[PDB]
Amino acid sequence: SNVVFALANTSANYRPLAEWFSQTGGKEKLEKLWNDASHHTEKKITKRSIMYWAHKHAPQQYKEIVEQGYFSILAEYVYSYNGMLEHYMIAKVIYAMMGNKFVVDVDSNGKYVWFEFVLPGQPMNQGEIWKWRKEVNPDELHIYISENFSRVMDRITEHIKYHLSQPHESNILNYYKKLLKAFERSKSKIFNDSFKKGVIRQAEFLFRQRSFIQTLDTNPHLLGVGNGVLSIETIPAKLINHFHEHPIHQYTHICYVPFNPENPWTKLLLNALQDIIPELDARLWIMFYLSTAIFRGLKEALMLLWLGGGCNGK
Amino acid sequence: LAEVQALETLLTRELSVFLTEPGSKKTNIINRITGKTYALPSTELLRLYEHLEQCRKQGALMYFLERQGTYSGLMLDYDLKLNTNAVPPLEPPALSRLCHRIFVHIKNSSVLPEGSHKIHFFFTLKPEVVQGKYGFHVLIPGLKLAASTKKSIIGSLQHDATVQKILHEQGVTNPESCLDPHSASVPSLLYGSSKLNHKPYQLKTGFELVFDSSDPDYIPIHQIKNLESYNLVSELSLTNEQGSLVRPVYCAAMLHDPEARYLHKILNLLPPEYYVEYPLWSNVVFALANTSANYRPLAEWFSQTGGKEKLEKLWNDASHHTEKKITKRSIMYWAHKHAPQQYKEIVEQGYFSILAEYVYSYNGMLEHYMIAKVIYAMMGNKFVVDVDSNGKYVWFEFVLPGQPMNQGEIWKWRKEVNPDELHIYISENFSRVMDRITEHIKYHLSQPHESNILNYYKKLLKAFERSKSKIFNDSFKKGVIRQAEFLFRQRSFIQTLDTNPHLLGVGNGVLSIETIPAKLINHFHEHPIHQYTHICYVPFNPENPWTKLLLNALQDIIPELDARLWIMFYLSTAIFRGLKEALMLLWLGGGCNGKTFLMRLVAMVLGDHYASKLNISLLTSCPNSAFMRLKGRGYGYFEETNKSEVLNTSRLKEMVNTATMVAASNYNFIIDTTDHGTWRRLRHYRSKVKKEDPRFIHEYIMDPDCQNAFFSILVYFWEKLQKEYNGQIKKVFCPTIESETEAYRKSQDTLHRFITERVVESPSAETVYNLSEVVTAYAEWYNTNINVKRHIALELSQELENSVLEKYLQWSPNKTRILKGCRILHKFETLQPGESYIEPKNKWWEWS
Repeated sequence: SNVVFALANTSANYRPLAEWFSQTGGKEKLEKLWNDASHHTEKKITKRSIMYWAHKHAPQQYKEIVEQGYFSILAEYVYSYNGMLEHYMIAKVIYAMMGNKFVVDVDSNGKYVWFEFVLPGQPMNQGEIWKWRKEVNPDELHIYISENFSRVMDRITEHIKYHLSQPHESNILNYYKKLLKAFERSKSKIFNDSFKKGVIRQAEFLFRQRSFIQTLDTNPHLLGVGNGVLSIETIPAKLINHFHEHPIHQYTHICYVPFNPENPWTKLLLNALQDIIPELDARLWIMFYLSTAIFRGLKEALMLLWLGGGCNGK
Repeated sequence: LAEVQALETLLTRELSVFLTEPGSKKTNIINRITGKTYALPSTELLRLYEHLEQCRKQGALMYFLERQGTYSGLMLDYDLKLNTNAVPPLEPPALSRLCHRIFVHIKNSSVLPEGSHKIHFFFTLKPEVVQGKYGFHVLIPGLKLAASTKKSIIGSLQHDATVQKILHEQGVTNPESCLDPHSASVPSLLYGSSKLNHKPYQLKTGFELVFDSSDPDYIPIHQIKNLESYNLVSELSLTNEQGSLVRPVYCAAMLHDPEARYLHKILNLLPPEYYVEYPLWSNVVFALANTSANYRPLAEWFSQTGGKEKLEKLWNDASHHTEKKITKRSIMYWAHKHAPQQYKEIVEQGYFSILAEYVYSYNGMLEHYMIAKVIYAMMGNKFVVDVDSNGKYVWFEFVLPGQPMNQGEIWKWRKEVNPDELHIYISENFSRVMDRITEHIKYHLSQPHESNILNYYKKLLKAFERSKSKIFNDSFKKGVIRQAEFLFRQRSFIQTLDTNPHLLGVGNGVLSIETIPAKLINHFHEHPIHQYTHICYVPFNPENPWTKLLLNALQDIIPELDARLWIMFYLSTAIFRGLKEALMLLWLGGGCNGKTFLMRLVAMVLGDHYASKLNISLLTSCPNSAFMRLKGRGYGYFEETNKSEVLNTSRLKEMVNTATMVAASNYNFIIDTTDHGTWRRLRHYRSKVKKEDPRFIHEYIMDPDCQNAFFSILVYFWEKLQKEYNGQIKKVFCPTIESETEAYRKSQDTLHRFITERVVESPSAETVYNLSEVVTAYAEWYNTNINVKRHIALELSQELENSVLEKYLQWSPNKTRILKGCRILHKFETLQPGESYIEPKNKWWEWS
């Protein structure tokens, strides 16, 4: 089901559905046909789910096809227009490059704020590990335009130099020579500050989400913990420790939940918070109400008063 | 152009003195472009011909006709249907034989003079075949013939077997019926002239025929060799007698003014399938009423199943124009659905034509305004701008289903700080038109042209390829957006945004309650609205489980007399945004009743355009924020349970006089003291019950389907109100509300108590009750009934005048406020004779 709501944004999704799920076994999708054309739903996961479902199960072929598509987009953009490259096509290749790492949205004052997804191999603050962080300027994107885009620029240059040393007539040789000269002139522009600022302000229209600010932490069943994302939708804790489409921003640096242990510290806490108060039939409603503080809203409307004791566990 | 300027000066300064009246017989020259008719003497005809000839040699647009009158040269108009779309060869031998046959008929008319005479034949040809349709004119301008003789010669020529053969061998499929039998009488185009659309027929070949009466079998026909040496407008003219080549031989006796711009509407106006119009005849004409010359498009549009001037209605005898209705953007919506492919073809052709004219005007350099002009031609029907409050040019974008939503702004304009979709469209889809222009230029490169033409096209191609990558520049695109901020102006979009009260925004689209039933506009529209509700999602008006349980748990849980429906009717018209009744509901009663369900549900199903949380300090504490929160809204409420018995004035005179105010407070009478004048516009109701039903106040209020069903039944009750009793003032009387109202009214609301109780309406009784007598009676009743306090007679008289007794108060010529048709009750006094005090078996939601 997850793949078909992920590519339900495709207008003709039935053809990829029959292409991928009629696969050993399969047996014509076991004769379900999307469970006889199941009804769509609300804003579920997107193509970033299939984007993420590679890169750790078959990373080599996935990396090869993404590099080939990268080179294909850049080759189309340097072949339609002779040698010069400018802001929007660099922005387009950048959006193809990290469409699953950066978003941008307008929040209050008409300005565009960038949100960056973080990875373990990145300088975080304490606990933003799989959550969107707010950047006043996308510093990582500027760095990636300056350094990592130069690899694809050198790939384009190597392809041009390979096409130059081929046996055809001198007119195509002269066309490739002037194409190489103009592309070499336009190659150093990706290191320019004004060019990179233009590329960023052009990609602000490409990384746009427009459902990000107003749906940021409206989901009450999600917690930003130091290990990542804690989901309490299921009966056990989920502890999302990978890429996800849950668009939360705020976090907690100390939660770090490794499920429920039975080590010395949790046993000490269990012996400390109770067994000092004489409770009747294991009376535990007090800390039971001290739970459900991980729920955001839309709950019961009780209030607890604990004005009792001088030097207690108050 | 110089020669056009010269012709303009000749016509206006000099030949104006020869202007003829419409239908004048003296007319010899007609300028169908200026609509002017002239009788030019031979001297001034020649001067005209010199100017027209100079204009012809420079390819200038001319539409001059000469009138043949009763005695002039012969013209033959051939309208050919061809085998193919190839220009027929029409080489000299075929045309030579045509001349001979034409001459045989002239000779057979018996009108030729004796002796030796030259007559010249000229063949002018339609420049191209269009759908197998082709044409030529045969001009014999020098051979001066009677109109009757021309008609006779034309009659004979139609039946000529040799002519039919020649035409057949040229590929003509209508050789029997291609010669216009009115060739003798029609006004004849001057050489170089033609319907501005038609490219002027071109002179291919001319022939000199010599006839000699003494030697009738010798009829030499030879091509004329030095045609270019002569003034061809002059020589080819049927009415000219002062040609150099053509010497007379005397025989015996409008375009709907497109101005190269308005062709777009007539191209997109023919292949709509709106040929039958029961309401659409007014619709299209009010759509294109923005054009002052709309009569010609109206006449062109009507002429397509018959109608006969719509049974001689003639726009209902020239119907005038009114306030601004739907606009030009509707006709592209009236296209693109009946026939989308031809609409897309002509629209892309228009885009390519605009960009090609801008490229060819300024060779390769594309600047901001040309890009903005093509962009405005691209989505003039999707983006608007305005200068709303601070001088900023805010943008509004129309949305379509194939688009990233917000949640439910699906057919309404959304405010955009930057036109992100326009920024995408400038680089992505406009590059397709860039490739179209480059492929057109490269197609023109692969043509057998001369060297300088190829050099000009090569430098144009290199300049355009240099300028093609500029559409991806962020600075250039920012300048293009800033330039298009002037083309995309609307001048009234912000001012008229939510002004329409008969129209609302819903999750499905736009709900129109202008008509008796709900419309639910779920397509393109010209209504300029921005505010929306994200949880209405109007599901028409069904009978499913959710609406059934809503109707079951909504009514028949509160008591009513004869199924009183006033509470839902006043809870209806909250979807009305202005100009409603000035009432104010008092639902102060109950603590565990359906108030927190029903009133908060009316609040919740509706959205930002009205959801009012005015608190007690905003209604009782001593236009900053009083009804600024009610500005442009249609629902207000004051849900309060914090006790705080407070004042019952300083606001409600202007708070009710777009409101539908509902006041919810504690069961006890919190707000109590008000006088008359703003007294009848307050209705009180108390919930009798509080099954308690605690489940419905928590979880099904937030259920989207329950809110959809509740909006559906609110629309149902609005429709019922405008069907049965249009207006809350003349609503069918219900004794519960009025009594509960009077209950509060009597309950310390006002002196009402004495006003109608101690004071009795005894018409017959002619007892005189002075104002001071009423004041003393009020003092005695208050002292013996409620409490002891000193009284001031003046203010009591002022309060008594403003009370309900203004009906019994008369400003007679005696000029007094005494009573004449009422009676009073003293202590232990009762009513006297002649004195008066002052369920369907089916469901409840059906018609009553």
